[PDB]
Amino acid sequence: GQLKGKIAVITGSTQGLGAATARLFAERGAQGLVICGRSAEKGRAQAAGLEELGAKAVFVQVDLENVEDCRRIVAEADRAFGRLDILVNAAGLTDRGTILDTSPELFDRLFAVNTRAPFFLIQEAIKLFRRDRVEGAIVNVSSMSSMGGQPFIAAYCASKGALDTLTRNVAYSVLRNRIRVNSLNIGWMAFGRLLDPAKVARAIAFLASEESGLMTGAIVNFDQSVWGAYDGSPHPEKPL
Repeated sequence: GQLKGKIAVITGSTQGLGAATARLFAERGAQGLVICGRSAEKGRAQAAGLEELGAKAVFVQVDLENVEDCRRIVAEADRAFGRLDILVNAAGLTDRGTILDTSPELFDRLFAVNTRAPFFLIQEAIKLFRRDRVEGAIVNVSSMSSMGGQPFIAAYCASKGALDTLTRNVAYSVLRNRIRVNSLNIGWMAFGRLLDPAKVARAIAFLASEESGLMTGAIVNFDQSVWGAYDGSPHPEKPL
């Protein structure tokens, strides 16, 4: 019942968190889902799975580094369903590198998928929300690393900090539109365990649904850790 009648785009949805999210959305009555990713086969398999749960599903084969592919995703929601209600930016790359050895190519892929793709998916979703007078809801999946984070993922952490800033900027800009933009800042996914995507999906659904009311611009930490809290202040064992 919770997402009855709703049309959603969810990225990173051929597997992992995006697929878990799409499955939950269908289980909760989503009318139409646009899913996307690189693998045609996994995409086709997920779409048929979503249909058996009750959602019309469209799969879009994409490379999120390509801004035109980003635009096509949202175009496909309009093509198939004529409207959009929800965008969930759940795709992400987690390529590693330190400040010393990260290549420009690696830096650029991280920003392209983790920051630029959300930017242009958000751009397109808000154009549909405005056209059809929809109180849209956007959920960005960011990271616990977004404040500063770990030396082995320098560029990755920066790409997520950019996303948090963007979440707040966009939320502010569309306040009077009643378009809501919130972030869920997650730990590492599958005591201490890797996070369960099915439970993460539940938090996303909250933020994507009427249950979170007017909430917008929130940065919601989701992890068994707490920014600025510790037993002793963290520091490296060795010089870099």
